[PDB]
Amino acid sequence: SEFCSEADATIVIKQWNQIYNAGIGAKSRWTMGNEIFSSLFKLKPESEVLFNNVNVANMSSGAFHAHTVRVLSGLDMGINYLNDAGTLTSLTAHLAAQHVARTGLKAVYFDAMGKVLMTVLPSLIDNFNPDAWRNCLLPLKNAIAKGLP
Amino acid sequence: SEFCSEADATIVIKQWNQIYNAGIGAKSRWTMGNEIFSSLFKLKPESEVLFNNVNVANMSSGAFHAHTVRVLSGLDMGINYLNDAGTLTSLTAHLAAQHVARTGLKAVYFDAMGKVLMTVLPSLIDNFNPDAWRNCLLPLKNAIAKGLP
Amino acid sequence: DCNILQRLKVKMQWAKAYGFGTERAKFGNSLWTSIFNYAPDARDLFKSVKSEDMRSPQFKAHIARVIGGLDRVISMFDNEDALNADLEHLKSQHDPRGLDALNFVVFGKALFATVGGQFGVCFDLPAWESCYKVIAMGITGNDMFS
Amino acid sequence: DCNILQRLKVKMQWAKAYGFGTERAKFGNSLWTSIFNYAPDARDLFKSVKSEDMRSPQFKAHIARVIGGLDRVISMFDNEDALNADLEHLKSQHDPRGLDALNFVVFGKALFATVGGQFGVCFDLPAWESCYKVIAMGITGNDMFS
Amino acid sequence: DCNILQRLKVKMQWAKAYGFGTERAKFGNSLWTSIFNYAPDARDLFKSVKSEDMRSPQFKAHIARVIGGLDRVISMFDNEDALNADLEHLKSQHDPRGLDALNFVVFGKALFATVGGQFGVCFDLPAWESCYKVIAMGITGNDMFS
Amino acid sequence: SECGPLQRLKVKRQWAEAYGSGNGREEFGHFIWANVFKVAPSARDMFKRVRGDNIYTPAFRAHATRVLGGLDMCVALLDDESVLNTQLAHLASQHSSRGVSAEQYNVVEHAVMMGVEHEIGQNVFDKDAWQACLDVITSGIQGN
Amino acid sequence: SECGPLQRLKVKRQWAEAYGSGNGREEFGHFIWANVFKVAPSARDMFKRVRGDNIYTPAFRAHATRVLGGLDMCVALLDDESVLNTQLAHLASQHSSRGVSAEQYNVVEHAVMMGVEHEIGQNVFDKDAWQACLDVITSGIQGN
Amino acid sequence: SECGPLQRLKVKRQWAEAYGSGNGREEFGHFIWANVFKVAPSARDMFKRVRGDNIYTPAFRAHATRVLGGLDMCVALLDDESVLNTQLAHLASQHSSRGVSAEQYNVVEHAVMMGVEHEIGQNVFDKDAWQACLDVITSGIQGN
Amino acid sequence: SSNSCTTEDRREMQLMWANVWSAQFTGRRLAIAQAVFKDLFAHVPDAVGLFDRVHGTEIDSSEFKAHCIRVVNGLDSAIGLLSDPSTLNEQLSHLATQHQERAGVTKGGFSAIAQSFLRVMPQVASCFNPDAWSRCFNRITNGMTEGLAE
Amino acid sequence: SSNSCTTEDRREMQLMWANVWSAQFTGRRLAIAQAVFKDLFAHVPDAVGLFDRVHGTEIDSSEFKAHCIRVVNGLDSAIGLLSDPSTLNEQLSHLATQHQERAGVTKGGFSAIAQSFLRVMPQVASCFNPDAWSRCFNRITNGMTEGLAE
Ligand SMILES: *[C@@H]1O[C@H](CO[C@@H]2O[C@@H](C)[C@@H](O)[C@@H](O)[C@@H]2O)[C@@H](O[C@@H]2O[C@H](CO)[C@@H](O[C@H]3O[C@H](CO[C@H]4O[C@H](CO)[C@@H](O)[C@H](O)[C@@H]4O)[C@@H](O)[C@H](O[C@H]4O[C@H](CO)[C@@H](O)[C@H](O)[C@@H]4O)[C@@H]3O)[C@H](O)[C@H]2NC(C)=O)[C@H](O)[C@H]1NC(C)=O
Ligand SMILES: *[C@@H]1O[C@H](CO[C@@H]2O[C@@H](C)[C@@H](O)[C@@H](O)[C@@H]2O)[C@@H](O[C@@H]2O[C@H](CO)[C@@H](O[C@H]3O[C@H](CO[C@H]4O[C@H](CO)[C@@H](O)[C@H](O)[C@@H]4O)[C@@H](O)[C@H](O[C@H]4O[C@H](CO)[C@@H](O)[C@H](O)[C@@H]4O)[C@@H]3O)[C@H](O)[C@H]2NC(C)=O)[C@H](O)[C@H]1NC(C)=O
Ligand code: HEM
Ligand code: HEM
Ligand code: HEM
Ligand code: HEM
Ligand code: HEM
Ligand code: HEM
Ligand code: HEM
Ligand code: HEM
Ligand code: HEM
Ligand code: HEM
Ligand SMILES: [Ca+2]
Ligand SMILES: [Ca+2]
Ligand SMILES: [Ca+2]
Repeated sequence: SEFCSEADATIVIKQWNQIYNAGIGAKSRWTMGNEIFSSLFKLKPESEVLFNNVNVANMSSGAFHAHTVRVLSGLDMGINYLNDAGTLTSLTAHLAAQHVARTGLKAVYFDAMGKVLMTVLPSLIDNFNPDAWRNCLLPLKNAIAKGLP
Repeated sequence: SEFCSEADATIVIKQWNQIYNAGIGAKSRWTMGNEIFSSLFKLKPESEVLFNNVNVANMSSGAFHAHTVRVLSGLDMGINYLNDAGTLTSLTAHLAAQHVARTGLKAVYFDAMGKVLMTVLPSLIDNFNPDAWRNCLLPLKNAIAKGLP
Repeated sequence: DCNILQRLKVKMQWAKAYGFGTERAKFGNSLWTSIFNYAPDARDLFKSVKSEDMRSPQFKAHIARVIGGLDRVISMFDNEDALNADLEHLKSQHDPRGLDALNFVVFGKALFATVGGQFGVCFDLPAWESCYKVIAMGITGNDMFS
Repeated sequence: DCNILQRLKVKMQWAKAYGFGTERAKFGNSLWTSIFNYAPDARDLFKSVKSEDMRSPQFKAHIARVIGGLDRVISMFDNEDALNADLEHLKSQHDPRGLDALNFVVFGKALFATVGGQFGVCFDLPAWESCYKVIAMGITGNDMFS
Repeated sequence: DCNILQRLKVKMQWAKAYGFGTERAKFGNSLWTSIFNYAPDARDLFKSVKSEDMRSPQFKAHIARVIGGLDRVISMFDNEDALNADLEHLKSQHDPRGLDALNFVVFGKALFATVGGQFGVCFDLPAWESCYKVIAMGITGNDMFS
Repeated sequence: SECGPLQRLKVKRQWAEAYGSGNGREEFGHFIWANVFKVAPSARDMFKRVRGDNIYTPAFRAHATRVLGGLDMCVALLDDESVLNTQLAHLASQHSSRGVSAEQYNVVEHAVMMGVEHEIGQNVFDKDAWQACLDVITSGIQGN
Repeated sequence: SECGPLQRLKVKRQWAEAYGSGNGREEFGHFIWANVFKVAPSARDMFKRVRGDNIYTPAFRAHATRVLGGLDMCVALLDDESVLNTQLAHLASQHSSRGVSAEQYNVVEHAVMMGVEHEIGQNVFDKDAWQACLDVITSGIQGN
Repeated sequence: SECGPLQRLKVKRQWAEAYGSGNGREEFGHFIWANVFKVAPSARDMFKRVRGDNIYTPAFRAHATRVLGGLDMCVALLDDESVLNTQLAHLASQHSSRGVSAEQYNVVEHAVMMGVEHEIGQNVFDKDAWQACLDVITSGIQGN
Repeated sequence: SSNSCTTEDRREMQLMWANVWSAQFTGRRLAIAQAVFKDLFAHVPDAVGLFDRVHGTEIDSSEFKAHCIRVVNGLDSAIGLLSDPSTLNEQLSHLATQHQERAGVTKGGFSAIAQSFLRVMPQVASCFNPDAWSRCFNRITNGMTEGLAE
Repeated sequence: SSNSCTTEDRREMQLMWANVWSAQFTGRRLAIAQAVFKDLFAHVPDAVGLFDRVHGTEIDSSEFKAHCIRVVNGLDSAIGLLSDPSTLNEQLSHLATQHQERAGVTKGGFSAIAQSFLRVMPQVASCFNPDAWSRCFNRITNGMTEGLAE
């Protein structure tokens, strides 16, 4: 239902657009995908096994890259729809139905993904704002990972 | 009748408002009262005796403080009414009737008060303007002290 | 009541609403137009300062003197000693005028309506009512402001 | 007091300050933020309407209901019969809540500060104080508003 | 065709026309209003996502999902491997829907008209037509986009 | 010259004005220390625990916030010797074990002044008053 | 600390932003060198052929344009070690005969940083990232 | 290089522009001396009679007004050697008893230049012309 | 609702605060500082002892004053840091460890001095917003009581 | 009226002056400088002697010129200081003592060179305001003739 105040979503959507958009060379996307997962894994390696189909065996495979991109692409759609609770609520329900109807996904894993992002992004974004993001990002996590044991 | 040009009264009324207004802690008012009189006296000690009722014996008395405040409060009303010659002329006539109907008050005393203020204020006000003040303050003095031997 | 917390407050709200320069003359004219409309009669008590016409420099100067005083008084709300010394000094100046303390009640409502209408919705009516009872009791002495 | 002249007046000043549409919700939020700051405690008396958060639709609806009532009551100031019939109807709704009449005094100051701060300097504080004592006496009954 | 030069180009024109924040939702609503006007029938293919009303959060979310996808796909135009991996991943998601490849042609014209009408006269229609045939062939597989 | 009564008032204000209220503060700080460590890079060896190597990091800005936050406490009291000393004192027992040279309590003094002038403008800045009273605050942390 | 993958992206941008596109460039340059020659006027003896005596002349601005133009080439490649080294190298064989002290490759590093911070603002400038990656570019011109 | 005819015209203007007309003057001055005494705090011992300790006081600003006021007189004459020398001279007999080192007539030269550039912008400032002609004015006060 | 301290809440608290608390008004500070603690103590008696090294029993002692001002000036630094959260975190945890080396200091201690503020502010600061203020006063203390017993 | 040099008078004089007197125009200065003294002398004959160390008899002497420009450039410095009176006072008295160590220099000397300006300005400067100018030319000389005989 309710995610983050408007001025918040604003700070988040701006910083995010600074480092994530279709105008960015595939070379950076890759670097972000890896960074984010090579950090997720070092936090919860027990989760690395969930990415078989996407060839997690090799994180440098056109197969796995596409997966990190569609993950980050989904997190792209949420941040950019923060100002529309209506649609955002549905978009995050739809994402839960999937991450849940999938086996072995523990909610604590997302929490791991949260801390990863919180730590990773500030290395890419100028004057990254931890608070605005926390108020906007947390609702997203819990909304997406609503049902994960 | 005529005191100081408008742009003048302006410079004076602004600087004055910077260091004198009801929002200022009683702690500063006191410091100004003393400063102004401890400087008036060192210039004309023969005038110190005029402040008996107000307990000049002790310059740190709730009795004397109130007096410096109503003096500075009267000089507050003049500076803030500089743009209205009409009322200001009457306000200064009223103040003369009093300082005169009072015994022992010599005009040279006010001149002393003038030099005191001119010297004291620039220690409180930023970029204090001696000229604008002189053009506005002198008329006030002479207008108030009109009749003092 | 009128503890120091509210005293420091009434000082800020006042200093703000009262303004400086022309603001002052204007604020005072509204306060007195409020007084003479709250109590038409109250006006005749000021014939000596040309209260026949509120725009006459005689009366504008009176306004300047009074709320000019109100300003100083309120400015000392944080120094009991001085505040009381000068609040007393006024009692003696006003005692002989033989003034019905009821007008001091009107000056209260006039004052409130003007500061509140100038300062905006966040006007602290209670704090103001209390700390003004202090000024009235100090001037009038009537146990009406207790 | 609160003669018809002031009743017709308080109606105009009110209707003006209260506004319509969003204005109403906004005016009410300021009045209640005034009440809970004048008397922090007064807040716990509204737990049933989610007074934990003033922005919750539960409480915004309460504000809508009350000053919504204040509006109707004041709207009848010129019809003793109706005014009293409905002023009575409220007494019965409020009697069982067992409410200290002292808050009704705060609601008075809150109300004043908000109408006055919204309507501007020409706020008639006296007329308002009087005609509100009528509403309080009609609701609370306490001889505190006599 | 659709050599890397045009791929880097279609990326810039897109990123620009698509915008961020509210821009995205708005751009998508125009693209889909274009699709359902180019081919009224195409609409009934989306009953499951409340295509009865385009403003319903159900459908706004669908728009968010699709052109949200279009965004990611185009974002990889410069990485054959990833682009193909994910372009394949979509084919499997769309294959079972048993969709006439003719709509993918409409999605092409809808897309063009919206990016071009949003990006201004310098829209590269050719570059866009070519590099989109790549996405269609990757999704539909129909030799209609060869 | 001397940090008299008048000079303490004009300083309280000029500071409060330049110390801002929470907007241009991160800049105030950064401006002072990026002057301290330029006139005395040697000094950064004392802020080893608060990343004195890079005055851009949070950890350090948090430090400068702590420092300038204290400078305030003091200026805020230049008009109350009693509660003032009681703080300058409570501060002396905190910078003893840190082995700070009085020469350093003078490089920071200047930096602060270069920043307050920077914020409020030279046209109005009052040095003799800022040099005077600032000294008083340092000759109190030094235990006198 | 280390010029990792993340740090190279944030640097590519911050630079591109501060290096402008051809407007505030003549100012970017002038700001860096008017810092280099202030912290090391000694250095100007190497730019004798490009009028290092007056950094206001065209001849010299053309030089600085050539230098900063190169710094770009490199930053532009911090995300491509292969073609990157191949340039840092092609640059090493060019500054050998010029007898440049590694101490100097560090005074220019700082100047560049004082200018990029100057252009994009301290509030966002990332030193540990700029100090890290800049080093990598110089420890390549020095032939390593 | 040489303070030719052309260079004297471009200097007359650039100065007049930066010396303003009575508004940003108090700032012009303050900017020059707050550079002189930073590169040579030693020098302030000569302006003891005009409060060289605090360049913020009236007494001193009045001094700087007197100095820069003179610099004008001269620049105003770079296009009249006759009446020019006659002033540079009348100035030489005034700075003799003051024991000024020619090294100092060069630290002020630079400060002035750092200020004129500051006022009118580096993008247009002409050093070889400002360095050239300024020298001529000092090598006249030094009696040549 | 969410209860999060939003950017708007921040701008508002920062403003309301800025007016009432500044080096401009010595005395404005003291008055508020004491008021707060004086409100805590009369609500949490066995709390005076926690401040013995600073004469918690003598509200007017030149020592406790210098204290009161320090604590509130601590809040000031924080409120001003709501504008730069990265820094405010480093600063709120340095304050966390620093409040752990003290005894009887509990998450419940703050919750009291929190009611302390909610009843004191509205008396000196005009245009006080209990809801917004609270969401951000809490945002600050949750970073202080990080490592602490209830 | 008051005769005081008001802030408006200042902005006006400063402006009118600025256009006619600047390092931009060498020659614009000389022309004015000489004009003034040349007007004084022919009105106050036994005044040339006061300027002997500077060839007061030879109006074109490269020495008197360098003089004329110095005196007027002195006025310039002052006029520009009308913007910062605190400084202008320190500067007008340093000029006062400095004009006392000279002989036959009188308050009446200035009053002449004052008429000197009032008849010269209006010929080169457009939009001259004798009244405003005068109120401020006087404001300046009253600080110069501080210690002087009529
Ligand atoms: C992680 O998985 C990747 C799998 O690679 C990715 O996924 C695959 C399914 C493909 O779609 C790839 O496109 C994609 O990168 C493993 O790394 C890849 O392994 C291939 C080997 O097949 C690397 O390719 C190198 O070799 C090709 C072809 O080399 C042959 O042909 C050339 C003529 O073009 C001859 O000169 C050679 O002698 C040889 O016979 C070649 O294009 C590249 O080599 C050239 O270019 C280099 C410059 O980068 C030069 O240094 C060489 O001297 C030469 O000129 C390729 O290096 C392919 O690059 C990698 N991909 C990556 C990311 O490097 C990877 O091993 C696995 N991880 C592990 C170790 O478990
Ligand atoms: C100039 O005149 C003033 C007159 O004082 C002023 O005018 C009067 C009419 C009153 O209205 C005063 O409020 C006003 O200040 C002379 O100075 C004042 O003199 C009084 C003495 O009566 C000073 O008061 C001190 O003492 C009081 C009460 O002390 C007694 O009670 C306390 C318990 O509260 C006991 O602990 C004591 O043992 C004693 O029996 C007390 O409140 C203060 O002392 C405490 O606080 C101090 C901190 O500031 C500590 O240092 C002490 O240890 C103690 O705890 C007062 O200091 C009153 O302060 C002054 N006023 C001023 C400005 O200081 C003044 O002497 C005269 N000038 C001369 C010398 O000619
Ligand atoms: C908030 C952050 C996250 C977002 C936005 C996100 C988004 C997505 C999306 C869009 C998909 C693709 C669904 C499709 O194929 O259509 C996906 C798949 C998946 N996600 Fe996430 N995800 C997030 C976090 C996680 C976490 C923390 C885990 C667990 C460790 C996870 C595990 C998976 C798995 C196992 C798949 C299926 C991969 C496959 O098809 O082979 N995700 N996610
Ligand atoms: C221009 C500056 C001055 C202003 C604005 C001023 C104002 C006032 C005011 C408002 C009062 C109070 C009248 C009342 O009680 O209602 C007053 C009283 C008085 N003033 Fe002044 N005054 C000034 C200068 C002076 C000077 C220079 C002296 C002489 C040395 C002086 C001596 C007095 C005396 C003796 C009283 C009566 C005190 C008493 O009631 O015990 N004033 N002045
Ligand atoms: C707290 C509020 C009030 C303050 C601060 C105040 C202040 C003053 C002052 C300073 C003066 C003149 C002093 C002088 O002549 O130098 C004055 C005069 C006077 N006041 Fe008040 N006053 C207040 C309320 C009232 C009220 C409520 C009335 C009653 C209707 C009143 C009636 C008068 C009268 C009749 C005079 C004499 C005017 C004259 O003829 O000069 N005042 N007041
Ligand atoms: C004259 C001013 C007031 C008016 C017109 C008014 C009107 C109303 C109305 C219309 C309702 C609800 C009727 C319904 O449920 O349909 C109500 C409820 C209530 N009022 Fe008032 N009221 C006033 C003052 C007060 C005051 C001063 C208090 C005391 C703190 C108060 C406390 C309450 C409470 C506790 C409820 C019950 C809320 C609930 O749980 O639903 N009211 N009031
Ligand atoms: C290249 C352009 C297109 C892209 C990138 C795209 C992408 C997607 C995605 C990402 C989904 C949903 C994935 C999920 O449930 O998580 C989807 C669903 C769907 N798409 Fe597309 N699509 C495209 C074109 C089309 C076209 C032309 C049609 C045909 C009319 C179509 C029909 C559908 C349908 C019917 C669904 C299922 C919706 C539902 O019930 O959830 N798509 N598409
Ligand atoms: C203007 C006067 C100064 C004030 C008000 C001041 C205030 C403070 C405060 C409040 C702290 C940290 C308290 C805590 O949270 O534990 C501190 C720490 C420190 N100060 Fe100062 N200080 C001043 C001058 C200096 C100077 C001149 C130096 C020396 C170069 C210095 C060096 C330090 C160091 C090394 C620390 C410890 C930082 C840490 O905990 O890692 N201070 N100062
Ligand atoms: C940031 C790293 C540096 C880069 C990318 C760089 C790049 C360049 C380039 C591209 C040229 C001229 C090529 C040509 O057109 O022939 C050049 C010339 C030169 N560089 Fe550097 N340089 C760097 C650092 C330095 C340093 C630290 C010094 C030493 C103080 C230096 C001294 C010189 C000299 C003396 C020249 C010759 C200028 C001339 O041709 O007259 N460079 N540099
Ligand atoms: C740019 C060339 C310079 C010009 C045009 C110049 C001009 C002047 C003038 C007009 C005076 C005061 C005349 C008076 O009113 O009696 C003066 C005084 C002085 N000058 Fe210079 N000056 C120059 C350079 C310097 C330098 C480089 C120094 C040395 C650091 C210096 C040191 C002094 C001192 C110590 C005084 C005396 C101040 C006093 O009277 O207290 N001047 N200069
Ligand atoms: C969130 C609001 C609070 C802030 C901003 C705050 C801030 C501070 C600061 C700045 C100090 C002194 C640091 C130094 O000496 O350098 C301090 C000390 C202290 N605080 Fe707090 N504090 C807060 C809440 C509390 C609470 C709720 C308690 C609990 C009872 C508490 C107990 C203490 C104690 C016992 C000390 C040590 C006092 C001493 O040195 O004698 N604080 N606090
Ligand atoms: C208010 C307008 C005047 C200004 C601004 C002014 C300014 C000056 C200046 C700047 C100097 C030279 C200082 C130096 O050598 O460093 C000077 C010198 C002198 N002035 Fe004036 N002056 C004014 C009016 C007068 C008047 C009315 C007389 C009277 C007859 C006068 C007589 C002199 C003399 C005799 C000298 C010395 C000339 C010499 O060195 O040979 N001045 N004046
Ligand atoms: Ca010192
Ligand atoms: Ca290095
Ligand atoms: Ca030279």
